[PDB]
Amino acid sequence: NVFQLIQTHQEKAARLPPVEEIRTVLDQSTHGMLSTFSQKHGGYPSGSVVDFACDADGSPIVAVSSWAVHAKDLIANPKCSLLVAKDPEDRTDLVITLHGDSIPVSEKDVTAVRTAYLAKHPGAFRVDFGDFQFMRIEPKAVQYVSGVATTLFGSGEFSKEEYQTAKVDPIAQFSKPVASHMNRDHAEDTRLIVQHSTSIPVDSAYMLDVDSLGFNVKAVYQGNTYKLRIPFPRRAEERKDVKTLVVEMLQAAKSQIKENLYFQ
Amino acid sequence: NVFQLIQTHQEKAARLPPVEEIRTVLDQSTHGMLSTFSQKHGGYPSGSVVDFACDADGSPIVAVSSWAVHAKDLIANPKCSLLVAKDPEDRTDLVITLHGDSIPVSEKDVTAVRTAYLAKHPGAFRVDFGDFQFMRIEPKAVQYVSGVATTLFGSGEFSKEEYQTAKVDPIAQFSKPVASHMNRDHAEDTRLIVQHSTSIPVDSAYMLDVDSLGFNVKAVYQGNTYKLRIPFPRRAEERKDVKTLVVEMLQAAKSQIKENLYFQ
Ligand code: NI
Ligand code: NI
Ligand code: NI
Ligand code: NI
Repeated sequence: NVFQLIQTHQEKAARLPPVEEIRTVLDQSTHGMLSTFSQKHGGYPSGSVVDFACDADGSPIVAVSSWAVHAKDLIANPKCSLLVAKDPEDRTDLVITLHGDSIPVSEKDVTAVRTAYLAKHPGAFRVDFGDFQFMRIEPKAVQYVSGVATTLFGSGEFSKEEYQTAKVDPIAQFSKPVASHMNRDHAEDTRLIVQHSTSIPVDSAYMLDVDSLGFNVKAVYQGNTYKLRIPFPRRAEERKDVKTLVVEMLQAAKSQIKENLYFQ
Repeated sequence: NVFQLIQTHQEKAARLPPVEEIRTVLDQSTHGMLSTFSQKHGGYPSGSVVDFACDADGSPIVAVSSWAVHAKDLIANPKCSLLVAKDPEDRTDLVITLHGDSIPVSEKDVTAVRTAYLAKHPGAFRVDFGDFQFMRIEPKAVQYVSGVATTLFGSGEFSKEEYQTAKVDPIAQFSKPVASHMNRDHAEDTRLIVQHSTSIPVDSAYMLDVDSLGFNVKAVYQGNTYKLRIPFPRRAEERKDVKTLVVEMLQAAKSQIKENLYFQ
């Protein structure tokens, strides 16, 4: 395993600041693991898998059925936690915990909240949203742990005010269409860019997520899978800048290969 | 989507009884989401991702660090829940919740428990297991919900005694080597078997898990991904019977294709 050899470079690779990384990942996430605690449940705290959509302040909105085992606890027992694992398998990868208080969405805000929720679960309400109670989890504390995004600096916490005032990275929303496209039509271009960036001649590089400062890949080299941070040459300021920076990176990789051949 | 068309057949497909399915899935699982509750944490219940290994009675053994944010709660606050999602993404797939009480593993049992834990996380103790406290989660209740394995009958619960007296399916332990092999060397054979079994001419079928009564696939047909239950012609009684039954299924698929061609 040669990840240990580029540990230092990977540590230095341009990334969002932690609070913006946590704000962005939560904003882009659609499901997580809710921990609740109710009277009438033997004194056992409970876990459930829930869908949610962050509102503009980063408060998860959950559509809670009174029939949903454990998740129904939110109705009446406001204190909860929501756990979001950027990649559920990878135990070195970023895990975010939000402690907060579930607040019913007031009649006035239902339409505005229902709209916002559908802009992350397109294909809900297929029967009826009248079968559910919209709850907003107002955060009290946001904690994270990581061995991939960062190990030494891979733990931290934020107040409600720090989290709420953090900006969602405006490029991150284009992750699935950009990655989709690269991985379908340009997989060998991602491979060449990753080799140039990291100096590991990877078998393959599958693009995972993008932000204004670069993109993350899952790469394979000699049997082993590596999560790698691939920084852009400079910050992307608009959606169009992502293609420009990817092409520039590919041209720089190809230039390096040609010059090396000139020098034998 | 043509899954709705084979709903009835898929409901009837031979499967383990629910308590044996839950006992087996938990026995074969290596990580889950722990819900804990501590004093000195604002009255917020907390979630964490933990590794575990079920003991022979099906009690999850967890190696708990006093430094692990939230999971350290187990040390001192025995009442917890462990959530295991057979496939974390798929919100129709089986989700198991165990409510139980964390009990420290006595000095006497440490070696016997440490051994048992390593037989599910081979490559722990790489530094030291002296850095951790082994806790056993004694179950009080085991609950499940499913939309794949079963929807109408896709919810239930078991007592400690019902869960503990259930048998782990003895073929399930061979899931990863059998699936590995089929998916690497015999993927088109899995495809043909799935088409014969379900009458959907699937693009591909990736074998997921096996038990004494059959195997589960993730299949693709015209853009859409389907989880399908593929029952054996009869129960497998030993590891060797799995290859025999798979070959028999492939021969039956090929015979059906030939006879159809004889009849034009
Ligand atoms: Ni319960
Ligand atoms: Ni293109
Ligand atoms: Ni906390
Ligand atoms: Ni073979």
